Order: sequence, then C-alpha cells, then structure tokens
Amino acid sequence: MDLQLKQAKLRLLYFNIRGRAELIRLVLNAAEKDFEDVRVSETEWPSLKSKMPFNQLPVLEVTTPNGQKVMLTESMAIARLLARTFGLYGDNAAEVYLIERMNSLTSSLLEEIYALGLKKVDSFKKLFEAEHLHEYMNAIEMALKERKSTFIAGPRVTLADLQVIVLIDTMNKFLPNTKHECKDKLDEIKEGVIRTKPGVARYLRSRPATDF
Repeated sequence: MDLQLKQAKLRLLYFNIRGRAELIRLVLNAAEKDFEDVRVSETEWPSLKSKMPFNQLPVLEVTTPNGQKVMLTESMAIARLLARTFGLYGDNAAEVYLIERMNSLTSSLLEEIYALGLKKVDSFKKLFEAEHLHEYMNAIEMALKERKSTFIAGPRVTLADLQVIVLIDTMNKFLPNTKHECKDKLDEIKEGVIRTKPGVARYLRSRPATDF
C-alpha cells in the first residue's frame, strides 16, 4: 500500500494546459521530484482513454521501486498525497485546517471562474456576476490579511500556497482587468513561494506559456 513515492517513477498524464493538474506539477517541482510531464492532446485522448483503466485525466502513473505500476486518480487526492510525501502538508491538524480552509475557498473560486465563459449567445447577459466571485475574493483576502505567519498555514510553504499560484494565474487570464485587493494579497504569497521554493521558480519560468 506504500507506493514509496520519494523513489517511485512518476508520469503525470494530463492535457497541455494548466487546468487541474498544475497543482500537481507545482508540488512535484517544489519538492524537486522528477516526473514525466506527459501532455496529452484531445486527438490522442480517445485511444489513450480506450487503452487505459481510468476514464478521466489527470492520472498519476506510479511505478514503485519494486516495479509495480499503479494508476492514481482524482486530482486533489493526488496533490495532497504528494504534498504529504514531501513535507508540504503541515505538521498537525490545526495547520492542516488552515491549509484546507484556504484550499476550499480557492478551489471553489477556481471552479466558479472555470464555469464562467461558456454562455455567450443571446438574451440579456448584462446580468450581474461578480458577487459570487466577490464573496470568495473577500473571504480569501480577509484570511490572507488576518494570518499571523508568512504563508497560509505557518512559516513554510504548503499546498495551499501552491494553489494560490494556480488561482492567480487563472485570474490574470480569465479576469485580466478585474482589480480587487485579493489579487495583491495572493501575489504576495506567490512571491514568497518563488523566493523559498527554487524548484517552483524555475518551473514557472520554464513551463509552456498557455492560455488555460
């Protein structure tokens, strides 16, 4: 049941976007754990999907040091497993609550942003939005302003600070003009991840420039 992820061969299968696998890429690069970053095209997906157990990406294909191949699914479960493996998931239940409180907020905001941008036809679409996303934005901003530590859950980077990067980069693409104080507070966290996780700094510099 122990996959020995520190030493296991890892292959990440996902599309060539940030999307929902970027958090996993950020964890692995923060830990400086090598992995094959396999970026699948929608053209390849039907046959890969057909030849493979799973039906949804991302999948983390793990080959343990003893040679056993295991296909892990569910993006957040994978990310948290990897975070725990590499010391990026806090040291006690109270720190983890801080991680998961923030990840709940930012995961919610992310999915809400993801769902916007797919209903542009007719009727009256001047109908107001924002207040949903605003609600998440002030909760995040309030939490970041109230914290008594450098990062979200303490003095060191955890998974929640990494997901803040995913959120920032989604906001700057989907919501370029949106000006709100939560963006500044999120950018502070990103700056500290870059400063303290040289593997992330290098990865962010070198990763493909994509829209999604």
